[PDB]
Amino acid sequence: MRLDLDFGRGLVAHVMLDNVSEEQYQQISDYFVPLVNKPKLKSRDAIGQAFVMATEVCPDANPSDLWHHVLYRIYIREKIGTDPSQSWVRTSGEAFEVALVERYNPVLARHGIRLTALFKGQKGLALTRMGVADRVGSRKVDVMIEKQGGGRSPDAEGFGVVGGIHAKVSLAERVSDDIPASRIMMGEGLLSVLSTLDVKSFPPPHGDLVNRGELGTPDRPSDKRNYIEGHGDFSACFSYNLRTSPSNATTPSGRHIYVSGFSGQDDEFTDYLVAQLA
Amino acid sequence: MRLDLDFGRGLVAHVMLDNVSEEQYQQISDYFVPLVNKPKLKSRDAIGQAFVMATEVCPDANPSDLWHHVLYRIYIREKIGTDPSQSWVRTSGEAFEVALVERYNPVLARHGIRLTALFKGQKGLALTRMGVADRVGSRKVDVMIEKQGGGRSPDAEGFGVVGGIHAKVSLAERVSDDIPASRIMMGEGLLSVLSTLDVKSFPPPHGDLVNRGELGTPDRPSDKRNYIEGHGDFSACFSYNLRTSPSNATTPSGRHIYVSGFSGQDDEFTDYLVAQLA
DNA sequence: TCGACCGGTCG
DNA sequence: TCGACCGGTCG
Repeated sequence: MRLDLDFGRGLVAHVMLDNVSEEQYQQISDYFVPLVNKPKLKSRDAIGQAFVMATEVCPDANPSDLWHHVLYRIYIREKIGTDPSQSWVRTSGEAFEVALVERYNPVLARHGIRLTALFKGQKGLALTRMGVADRVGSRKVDVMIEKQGGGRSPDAEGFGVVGGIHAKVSLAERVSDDIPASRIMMGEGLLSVLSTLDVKSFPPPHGDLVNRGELGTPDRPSDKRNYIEGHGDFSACFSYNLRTSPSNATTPSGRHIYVSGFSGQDDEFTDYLVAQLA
Repeated sequence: MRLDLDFGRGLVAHVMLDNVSEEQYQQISDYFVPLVNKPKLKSRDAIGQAFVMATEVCPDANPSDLWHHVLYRIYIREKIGTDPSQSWVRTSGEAFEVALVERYNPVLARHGIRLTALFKGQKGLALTRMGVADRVGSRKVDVMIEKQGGGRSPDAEGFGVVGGIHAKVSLAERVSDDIPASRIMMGEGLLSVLSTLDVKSFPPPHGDLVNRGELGTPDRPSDKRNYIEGHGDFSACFSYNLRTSPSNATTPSGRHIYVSGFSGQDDEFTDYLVAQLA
């Protein structure tokens, strides 16, 4: 569909939403809008739940576009009683973690693998079990990966730590922060995964609102892409922006950027975890 | 004076702005407002120069409060044709660099010391002369420090690099971005100074707008104070928030947080550079 | 250009 | 809690 946007009159623009019909957009909006200001529903849950829903409604759409052009722009328009943009910052980062855990845990459960979002209070013990407590940048690990009957420092249910996920909606941040603790974890035989929506579009005046992300190409890498393909500073990177350029069949480091949708069951991400941990 | 802050939509809040009169406030406003949208004037220069002006008009006022409760607020109200908050993000960081250089270079010149803000196009050579180019994270340094007849790789006038400043209006967890660069610099025998306005106030409904900063106290440290006093991640820290608690006489790392006003001639910062570089 | 600045939020 | 998320901007 053609999505029409108003940025504060008379600045108006439009952008194409591939594989999203008007009715499908309406469907997603009808689900999401009531949740945005629902009392006692954390917006990380509202957004996370709506993203899982939206990618099921539009399994052929660019998931990053659903996040950026649909959920983001609707949230900004609809959020009440608090600054929409800064609310979005605070709630959407954790929302992505929520969506990851919700989307993947039922598929991973069959394999004894479990993701846990390290919200306030969960991180310290997790980082300790990961062997990177009080290491600079370790706080950038957002989701713990555990496997029953394996891993470091198993809990009472037998789940031990086998990796961590650095979850980032977008990549403007200093990702070099992440590297030392990531390398330490990789050295311990733990998975260190960068999971991202790779969101970035440039708005009017002179931007065309196409959500191309920030990872460049193998032929012309951004510094971020160099971290993965060149330096090998993560075990793998998964981007849910269909416009993200995937790695070549081979990379200098052997580490790859993988690109995928967010709908369905077993995907490149689940099969990656399962194969790594089997 | 009592400041009246327009939070929009008929919402008003108040905060006390010590050692600023209504008349001094108007003087600052009269200088700064016409600069906010002035053609051909970068806002980093508008804000930077207005800060130097404001601290000279109100030398007993809390510099951090002048930045946060006056310049920020006026900028947000007055900026035309572009999102005020995001414009402020993009321009105010560089503005603090501008202000540091403007305020300190006259006094430092008497001792053959010179600051230079590392704006676009300048960083590559500066890092090379520092001996830290192409190291992971080393780009996160803002203002270089040079000494005539000292330092490394002297320029045409004999000024060699002796260190750098990590300049931050506010710390949040963004100061963690500076830690790997800082450790690398100190490892190469360079001065690595954290200079900050230590801005943080909690606006209603989240607090009382008092700009207490994010460094806690020696008895009750924030994680940021631990970076400095515990881990020794910087050569020294200089805060221009009069509410920042200075370090005790001794710290575990031997590194200290110093606190001062901004306007003046010689101060703890210049004394520090002169002593370190003599 | 397009990399990287900051702060209200809310848990 | 007091930590720390993200994106329009602009040089």
